[PDB]
Amino acid sequence: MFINRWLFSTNHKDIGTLYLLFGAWAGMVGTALSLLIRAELGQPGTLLGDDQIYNVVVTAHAFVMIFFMVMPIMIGGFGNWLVPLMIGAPDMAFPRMNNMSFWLLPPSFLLLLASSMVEAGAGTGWTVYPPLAGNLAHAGASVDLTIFSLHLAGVSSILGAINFITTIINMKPPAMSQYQTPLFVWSVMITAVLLLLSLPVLAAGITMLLTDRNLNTTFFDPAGGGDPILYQHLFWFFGHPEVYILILPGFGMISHIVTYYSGKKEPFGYMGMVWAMMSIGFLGFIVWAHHMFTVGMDVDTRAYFTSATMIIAIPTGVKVFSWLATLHGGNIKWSPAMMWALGFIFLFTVGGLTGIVLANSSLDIVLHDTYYVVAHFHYVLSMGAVFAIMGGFVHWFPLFSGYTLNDTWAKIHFAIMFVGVNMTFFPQHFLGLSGMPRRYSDYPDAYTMWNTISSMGSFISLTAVMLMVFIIWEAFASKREVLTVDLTTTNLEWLNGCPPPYHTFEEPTYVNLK
Amino acid sequence: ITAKPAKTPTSPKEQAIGLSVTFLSFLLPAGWVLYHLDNYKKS
Amino acid sequence: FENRVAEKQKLFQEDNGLPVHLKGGATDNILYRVTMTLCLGGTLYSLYCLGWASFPHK
Amino acid sequence: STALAKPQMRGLLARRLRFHIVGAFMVSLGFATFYKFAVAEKRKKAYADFYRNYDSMKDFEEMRKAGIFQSAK
Amino acid sequence: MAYPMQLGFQDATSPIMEELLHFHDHTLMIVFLISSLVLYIISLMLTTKLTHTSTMDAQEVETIWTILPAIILILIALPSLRILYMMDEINNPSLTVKTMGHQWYWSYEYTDYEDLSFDSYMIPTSELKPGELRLLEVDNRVVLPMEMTIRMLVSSEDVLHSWAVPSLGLKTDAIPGRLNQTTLMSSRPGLYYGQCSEICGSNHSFMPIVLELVPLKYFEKWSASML
Amino acid sequence: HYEEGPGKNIPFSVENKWRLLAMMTLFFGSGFAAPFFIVRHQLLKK
Amino acid sequence: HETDEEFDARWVTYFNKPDIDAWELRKGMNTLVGYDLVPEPKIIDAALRACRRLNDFASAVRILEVVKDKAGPHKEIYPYVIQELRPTLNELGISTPEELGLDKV
Amino acid sequence: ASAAKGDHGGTGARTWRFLTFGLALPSVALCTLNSWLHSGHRERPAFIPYHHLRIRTKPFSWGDGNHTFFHNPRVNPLPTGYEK
Amino acid sequence: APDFHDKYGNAVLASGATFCVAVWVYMATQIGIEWNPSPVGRVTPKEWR
Amino acid sequence: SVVKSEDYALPSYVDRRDYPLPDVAHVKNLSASQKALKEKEKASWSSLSIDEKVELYRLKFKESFAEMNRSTNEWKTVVGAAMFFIGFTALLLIWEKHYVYGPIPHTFEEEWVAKQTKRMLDMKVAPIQGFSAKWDYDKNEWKK
Ligand SMILES: CCCCCCCCCCCCCCCCCC(=O)OCC(COC(=O)CCCCCCCCCCCCCCCCC)OC(=O)CCCCCCCCCCCCCCCCC
Ligand code: HEA
Ligand code: HEA
Ligand SMILES: CCCCC/C=C\C/C=C\C/C=C\C/C=C\CCCC(=O)O[C@H](COC(=O)CCCCCCCCCCCCCCCCC)COP(=O)(O)OCCN
Ligand SMILES: CCCCCC/C=C\CCCCCCCCCC(=O)O[C@H](COC(=O)CCCCCCCCCCCCCCC)COP(=O)(O)OC[C@@H](O)CO
Ligand SMILES: CCCCCCCCCCO[C@@H]1O[C@H](CO)[C@@H](O[C@H]2O[C@H](CO)[C@@H](O)[C@H](O)[C@H]2O)[C@H](O)[C@H]1O
Ligand SMILES: C[C@H](CCC(=O)O)[C@H]1CC[C@H]2[C@@H]3[C@H](O)C[C@@H]4C[C@H](O)CC[C@]4(C)[C@H]3C[C@H](O)[C@]12C
Ligand SMILES: C[C@H](CCC(=O)O)[C@H]1CC[C@H]2[C@@H]3[C@H](O)C[C@@H]4C[C@H](O)CC[C@]4(C)[C@H]3C[C@H](O)[C@]12C
Ligand code: CUA
Ligand SMILES: [O-][O-]
Ligand SMILES: [Cu+2]
Ligand SMILES: [Mg+2]
Ligand code: NA
Repeated sequence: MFINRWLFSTNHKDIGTLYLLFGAWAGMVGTALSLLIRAELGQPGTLLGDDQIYNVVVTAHAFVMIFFMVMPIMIGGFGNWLVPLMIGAPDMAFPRMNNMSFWLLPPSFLLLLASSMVEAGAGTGWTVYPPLAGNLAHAGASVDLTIFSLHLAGVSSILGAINFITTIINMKPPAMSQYQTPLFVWSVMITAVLLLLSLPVLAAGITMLLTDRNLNTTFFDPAGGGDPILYQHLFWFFGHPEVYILILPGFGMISHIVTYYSGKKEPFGYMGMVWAMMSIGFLGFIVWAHHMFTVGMDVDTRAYFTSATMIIAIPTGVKVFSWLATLHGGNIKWSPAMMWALGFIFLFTVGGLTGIVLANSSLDIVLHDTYYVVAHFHYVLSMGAVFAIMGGFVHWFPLFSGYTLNDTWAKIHFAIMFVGVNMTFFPQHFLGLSGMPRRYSDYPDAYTMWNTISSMGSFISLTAVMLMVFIIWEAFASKREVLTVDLTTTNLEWLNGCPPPYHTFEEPTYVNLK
Repeated sequence: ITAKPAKTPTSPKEQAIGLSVTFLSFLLPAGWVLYHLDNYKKS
Repeated sequence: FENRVAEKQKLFQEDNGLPVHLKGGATDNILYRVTMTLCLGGTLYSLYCLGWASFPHK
Repeated sequence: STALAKPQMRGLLARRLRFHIVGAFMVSLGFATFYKFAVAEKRKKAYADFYRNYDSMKDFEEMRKAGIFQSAK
Repeated sequence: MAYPMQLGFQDATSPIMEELLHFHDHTLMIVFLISSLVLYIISLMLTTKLTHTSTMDAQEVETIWTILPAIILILIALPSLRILYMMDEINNPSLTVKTMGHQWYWSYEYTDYEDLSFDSYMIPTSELKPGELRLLEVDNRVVLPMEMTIRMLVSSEDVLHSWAVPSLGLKTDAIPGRLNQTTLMSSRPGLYYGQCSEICGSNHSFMPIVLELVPLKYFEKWSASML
Repeated sequence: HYEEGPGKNIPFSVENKWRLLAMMTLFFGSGFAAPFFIVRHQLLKK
Repeated sequence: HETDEEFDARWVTYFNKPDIDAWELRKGMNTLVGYDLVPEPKIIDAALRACRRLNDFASAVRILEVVKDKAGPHKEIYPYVIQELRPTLNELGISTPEELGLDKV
Repeated sequence: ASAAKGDHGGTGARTWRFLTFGLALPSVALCTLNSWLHSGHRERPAFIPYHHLRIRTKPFSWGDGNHTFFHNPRVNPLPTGYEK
Repeated sequence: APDFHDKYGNAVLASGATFCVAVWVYMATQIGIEWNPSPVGRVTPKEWR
Repeated sequence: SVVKSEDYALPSYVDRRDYPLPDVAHVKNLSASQKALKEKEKASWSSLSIDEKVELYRLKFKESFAEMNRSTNEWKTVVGAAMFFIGFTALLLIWEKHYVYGPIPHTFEEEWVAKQTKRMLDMKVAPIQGFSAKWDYDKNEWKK
């Protein structure tokens, strides 16, 4: 029965639980890598070794945080748990294929582990650009294992996307239109469309790198008439959509959290929120070359990409102001999830704004490949995606588990993490403006003070991660079983109790048309 | 949210144990490796 | 050929509690065990190969 | 002393919002002015002042005398 | 070069770098303003016992928060693109220099008349002369004439690199099989520092760029001295 | 059918909070420790 | 978009329905306090009299509480409302929250 | 392609109105901005009496026979060059 | 009835703030951390050539 | 009185300032005395004693508005505990500095830095604002 239940699952809740466990474990791996980065940089000189071992750490840090922590938690975990419940569906459309999307991830992770253990690792950046990633500058199996790791993660997410789109279009109550589904469901559906379209291009690109490395193709090798920049286009055609994939489920959870703890039955401006997510998803496909403003493209192309990138601020700003307008007039419950969501709104805004700085191709010449970029994306990832994850985890942990957290402990955890991430990343703006490059194991002496402070911040965030593990333990250790929650009339996922039975909605909801 | 009282309440002493054990489980292995870095960069 | 679908319908709807991947009878169990043994053995073997490839050799 | 008069009872939240959004505008305005004098104009003046009478040959000769150059001892 | 506790850009050494400084000041004002407005409005939403929980109509307010950001974006893009097109302008240089990235150092070629070339390696920390800068000096600097429009051509003979000099506003990727062009004009003599800006393997952190800007007559004496 | 309810819908047991603490400590600890030991492995390898 | 007068009259009529039931009393009050207003004394009067017809003294006190709560920091509203309601409070025998000590932790 | 948008459930009037106001007309607005922004006359080039241009094998059936139908004196030279 | 925060919150706040400041000041000033502050107004320039 | 887990499908009691009249009474099962009070309530409320009025209120509601809106001392626990853990982090940093980090490079030594600083002034590093701007080249001192 244990093997049938946990290895042969066809149940959306159990598969969601597997994803949350997997992503939590991955988050520890990714945290350890981030501390190794910041230990290397925490004083001038060399701690570990040269840039090879250092950038194997950096490369792994990124792949783990993006592919094994954020996407499994948001899409595999919250998505599987919540989407069927929020539409009254009895499971996902392809409940058995869903289980394969999960079980492809431990093999994917194993391949990433193997890449770092064989030879000298893949010290390429998570972008894996040739020729550094090719078979002369990275001879041996490491980069190929990294490519295969991405292939399996890609197949996992493509099949998961097919499952989520089909479920969300086909398995709503017959009276419920698309404009009566909750914003988190919208956010997953749009994320899934972005995955469906972008991951096959990445797959094409890394397959060409594989064949350049092993079958004597020359897609990216000038000696055969190839072009390293073609790889960059193919990678970023996926890689910009990918960052909207990382944030969109977060936006959907933030909408639910802000609505709930404002005591509101609904988010402000529902159709505007749907419009904004669809707009961001669409614009996210036509801006990729803002990752390439120093490669030598023609000036009119740089002007187009500057302009198209900045217009994404418009729909994003509609969401930010609509969250504020959802708070407006609320009976505010200062829960720990609400604290995560408020921190999200402000810190995501700061990071989005430094993204708009970077969108200007002229200024990006000086800022590209510096820590200003690192500061931008850790505000949206370490203080946006992660805050949405933490807010959703503390909000929905009682649903998934049946047990309550200690709210005071969760508030302490939020406070520590807030200090730690801001101490880590805010000084990195100064390091970037003043010219410290990315992917360096050591820096000119002038950069010491802010690197020192940034590394001290990373230890504070480590203390938060450790505290989080204790808090989850304390909840399972004490076994305070949920009785009721507020606002079930507008939060259907709670209405089958905590945790919901293995099978829910065996008798579907009744919704009439009138 | 409302909830039943804890079935198996976790006293402050019990919490100090779980917290210490949790923190040690992160700190000691990494500590051991980092303490021995120089011992590695010569072998 | 003649249409023998009704006889397969009777077989696969028999109330014997078997999951669909085993409901065809003893052949299903053989094929399943072959498959799982190859997967789990090959996976163990792949781990051995990692250990071999993780240190300098040849 | 006698009867209490009817206070405003409707739209209290909207009134609060309007007052403070206008207030926020005023502060934004003010701040734009501070920043353009303390930062942007300061920087423009600093570069314009530096170069207004800058003597690049004299600067070079000073660096040359201090021994900073490989190519010009 | 950067100095301890620096918050902003290195002082501008070229006219284009000064334009970027003023453009950054303009854009950072907007970033600070919007950031602080969002922070303020959050606090405003959270500090009243007054409530309004029934359905709110959104149409009117969404005009304002699409049109106002649209105008702000235009006010950023206009000077942004002005500077972009300025950088691209025909500048008619008096000198072309090539640099080739390598693992892990730069070589330079001055082949307008004489066929001069040389390699430029980081000075190891153990060989620094007293008062010289850790990770930044090189043995052979890029000698160049000040106050002159110079064409720099950038490529690589192995993996990607990127040739950068922050105080001149310069960063041009060094890509094998490709010859990328940028223009360099220093308003001042002196020594101007930069570092490899595309991950390129073991010693990415340790292949700096040093320009040495000198008057034309001194540049000519230096080139003449290489025959 | 499977067991349902709090502490029953999970692949690990919460029947004993100290057994649980050991499990969770092995679980999160092993993930946090793995990068340190891989780095050690690479530094020792050569 | 009705005038204030038409809004108020609709709500007075609502609570004045002689056979209003308990569900309707609760629905009416819980809906009304979602708006950006403190309800007019004439509305509160009708709601308190519905409480009388439903033999529900406790909800009458609760309604006085939420009227004060809806004023937020605008401390003049509740004493004015209580002033306007005192004839009704006397007629029906409704003690205020403060009289019942229910305004103290 | 699936484009990057998302809806259906039912393609209906509401969805197509959503597309009209949320995608189609904003795109027209953007292109209107882009265009009326790159307007402003170009320098008319030197006149060169190329024999493959300003063709006249028969007089036009209007005007003086020698002006094209939407002749713009600023930018359309006659066979002998720019007028007036 | 008084809760944990009524009974202990004052002590937690005082002891926590005290420990925090003391340990960070010690870390910042007593263990040889190189902060590399600006030489402006600090360093006397010394001949190098 | 006692809420049970098998009851999530039933209306429940809530103390929420924007839901003043909850779906059920706080007290569902009345004693003989309590049922008597509810009978008295059908007569004039003027005949109700204060204590009886409070008891009718406490049958219907759990907490009053003043009670449900009370401030707490929780922020003291949260802020002090967070500072405790941030202080604990500095212990880790002390440990790291003691057992992990070796000496920093010789370019941070006071004499190196004095020489380096002069050479930076001699090459007029950041002479408009950032660095050499702050040196008085006539008086040979930092601009006061
Ligand atoms: C929670 C705390 C954790 C601890 C970690 C820190 C957290 C950050 C809070 C710190 C809150 C600080 C608020 C404004 C900081 C600006 C500092 C500055 O002087 O900036 C200088 C500029 C470049 O300037 C220059 O070219 C020359 C500078 C010097 C001018 C001449 C004066 C000479 C003396 C200098 C004195 C210093 C002036 C400072 C003046 C200071 C005025 C405010 O750098 C930059 O662009 C860096 C910023 C890039 C983009 C971030 C903007 C969004 C922030 C708005 C809300 C804060 C979010 C923080 C995120 C968190 C906020 C809640
Ligand atoms: C969750 C992840 C995430 C998100 C959501 C974003 C969002 C954005 N990013 Fe970012 N980005 C990354 C993760 C993310 N990014 C990563 C990982 C990289 C590095 C890749 C690598 O090289 O490894 C990167 C790199 C990157 C670059 C390349 C820089 C370089 O390498 O030189 C650029 C350039 O344009 C950019 C821009 C933006 C912009 C304009 C947005 C916008 O979507 C932000 C929009 C939001 C706002 C503007 C805030 C809210 C708006 C308002 C309050 C309205 C009012 C505002 C205005 C009027 C401006 N990003
Ligand atoms: C989601 C993505 C993500 C996240 C969260 C982080 C988090 C962190 N990152 Fe990372 N980082 C990247 C993605 C991310 N990073 C990427 C893409 C790069 C560029 C790679 C390249 O150059 O190729 C990068 C690069 C990068 C660099 C630059 C390296 C260089 O240029 O040399 C640095 C340096 O300080 C850094 C540090 C950190 C630190 C200190 C954290 C910390 O804030 C981490 C703290 C811990 C957490 C945030 C918790 C994580 C765990 C969970 C959320 C699970 C919780 C469990 C449950 C809910 C059950 N990162
Ligand atoms: C949207 C704005 C424009 C809308 C369309 C405007 C006019 C359309 C009229 C009909 C178009 C059909 C083709 C006619 C051929 C030429 C017209 C081409 C379009 C046009 O209007 O061309 C103009 C010339 O018109 C000229 O010669 C003379 C134009 C008038 C003469 C028409 C002659 C009759 C054509 C015969 C039609 C035969 C059809 C047979 C169909 C049989 C199908 C079974 C171009 O002006 P220009 O000054 O040269 O250059 C601009 C310089 N600034
Ligand atoms: C470098 C080498 C990399 C190698 C990576 C290899 C990784 C994968 C190993 C794949 C093993 C596949 C085994 C067969 C999978 C069949 C899935 C399938 O057919 O799934 C179906 C749904 O997908 C549907 O239809 C939609 C159509 C079916 C999709 C089947 C796709 C197989 C995956 C191939 C990879 C695709 C990547 C595409 C883009 C490049 C059925 O869904 P179930 O939930 O099962 O049942 C639902 C029940 O109601 C049916 O009675
Ligand atoms: C980036 C994340 C890491 C954060 C820092 C971790 C915080 C410190 C944790 C303590 O770790 C322990 O420290 C001891 C030193 O205090 C080590 O003992 C070592 O040192 C002792 C004395 O010098 C000897 O008794 C031991 O045998 C010898 O192994 C021991 O191995 C290590 O587990
Ligand atoms: C970047 C991509 C080329 C990728 C490649 O080198 O493989 C090219 C192909 C088509 C190009 C676009 C088309 O030429 C159309 C537009 C032309 C404008 O001058 C710039 C924007 C413009 C939208 C171009 C941007 C960019 O250069 C595109 C998108
Ligand atoms: C028409 C559509 C759906 C309306 C509905 O059926 O409920 C709505 C939803 C969001 C609306 C858009 C958003 O509110 C954002 C923009 C706001 C501007 O005031 C008009 C254009 C603007 C782009 C809007 C056009 C249109 O009214 C949209 C697209
Ligand atoms: Cu060369 Cu980095
Ligand atoms: O990618 O932003
Ligand atoms: Cu991007
Ligand atoms: Mg680059
Ligand atoms: Na280092």
